[PDB]
Amino acid sequence: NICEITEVDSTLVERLGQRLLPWMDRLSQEQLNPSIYVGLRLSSLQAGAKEAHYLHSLKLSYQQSLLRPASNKDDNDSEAKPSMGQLALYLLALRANCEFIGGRKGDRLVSQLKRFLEDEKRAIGHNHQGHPRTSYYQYSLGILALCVHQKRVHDSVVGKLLYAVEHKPHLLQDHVSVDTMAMAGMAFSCLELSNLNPKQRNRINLALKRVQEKILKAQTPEGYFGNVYSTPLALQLLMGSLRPSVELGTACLKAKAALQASLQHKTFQNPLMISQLLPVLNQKSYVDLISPDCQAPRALLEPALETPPQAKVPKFIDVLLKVSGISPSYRHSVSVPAGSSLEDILKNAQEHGRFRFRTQASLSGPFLTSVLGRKAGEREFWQVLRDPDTPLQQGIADYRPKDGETIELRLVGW
Ligand code: B12
Ligand SMILES: [Cl-]
Repeated sequence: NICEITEVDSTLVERLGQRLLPWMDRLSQEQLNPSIYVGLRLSSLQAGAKEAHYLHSLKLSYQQSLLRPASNKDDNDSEAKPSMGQLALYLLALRANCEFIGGRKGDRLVSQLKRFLEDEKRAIGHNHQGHPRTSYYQYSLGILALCVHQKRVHDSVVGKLLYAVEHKPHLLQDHVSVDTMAMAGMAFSCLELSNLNPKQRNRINLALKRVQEKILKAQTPEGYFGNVYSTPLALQLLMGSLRPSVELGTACLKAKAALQASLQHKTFQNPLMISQLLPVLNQKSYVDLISPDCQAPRALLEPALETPPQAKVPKFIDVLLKVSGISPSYRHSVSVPAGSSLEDILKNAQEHGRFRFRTQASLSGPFLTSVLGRKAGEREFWQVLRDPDTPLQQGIADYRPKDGETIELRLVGW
């Protein structure tokens, strides 16, 4: 397929996999990541005996956290439960090991996911006013995860996603847009291939064409679909063909070229990003989880085991931190070694000054939730920008500021 990546340098692929490798040893509840496991299984690489151990740890964690103790011992909280979107990714990890969800525990998890989607459908409502409590991204992911296990949702559930894709100047905010379209597209694709909602067949077919149209519309002059980090998900979808056009073929050539050029510059550091990219580089997508091949050999991944000693005096950078959207504005000047993350900078400011911040765990790493005591509310988030007004494309743990940058933390409501 013209949208498939064929010409990748194997040593670049190995380098990407090597970044995932140490995560295979990070087995705590808040570090376990079903997306990383899926990513490796659909790649051309393997982390040996570490993989099965990782999946056993996922099985233990998700099952014990999400299932039972009915009369919960004086708390109603303490454990750090995975979310329902995270449960969907867990269902994808099972498929990646060529398993179907089964037994009583399995049926219980399936019910919890179906209930999540039903609660989301009702939050949307009558089709008009109402957003999901989470996102259309997670809604799409839930449908897809049930679908690859051959579990059906009601026509009305699929209907809310179809409507969201269909109706006018579209619902989707710019940040989520390409990624959500790609994930919606993959759900539709699974539903079409599996014939789970036959009464919606034609509507699903048309929505698939519409998703492709919107993704192409979002191609940047560089050739990314949306941005570099949404390009792997979009290519996961577009490799699934359907409607081959010359416009699509041309778009895909530009996108693969842009993605390849970006890989030459160590662009992908975030494990979750790598996990979405590795399948594309092996001509696979989440839709392949309908009938996975666990018999196909993968190349063994070994660590670097070297680590570069300069024995030097490092270059320093001067950065200005700024906080806006709260009543008294805050600014902080720090000088740090070149290569320090924004997270390091925030920790430095908290240590050597009156800055304070809090994060919560996510599959993408530390998510910024509070700044100077102000926790982000219900439909609010702490947006991270390079001044002026340019939202960053990496989170706090991965963004490495350059000399003389002013970074802004802005409480916004989207
Ligand atoms: C929906 C979404 C959001 C929502 C999430 C809130 C909501 N109502 O759900 C909002 C709008 C708040 C958001 C914010 C941001 N996002 Co966002 N987001 C997504 C999206 C579309 C889906 C995430 C999801 O639900 N995944 C599934 C569930 C099961 O996973 P999860 O880990 O449990 O989900 C949580 C995290 O993803 C977290 N989150 C969302 N975005 C980001 C980004 C980072 C870096 C981290 C650590 C966490 C995080 O919110 C989710 C819980 O609500 C992804 C797309 C993708 N390809 O993954 C982008 C994506 C993860 N976001 C991205 C970015 C860059 C950001 C921001 C840094 C943008 C900015 N400059 O402020 C901020 C985060 C800043 C912060 N406060 O730490 C990038 C990350 C790229 C990279 N190199 O890692 C992605 C890949 C999109 C893209 N193509 O650029 N995001
Ligand atoms: Cl990254």
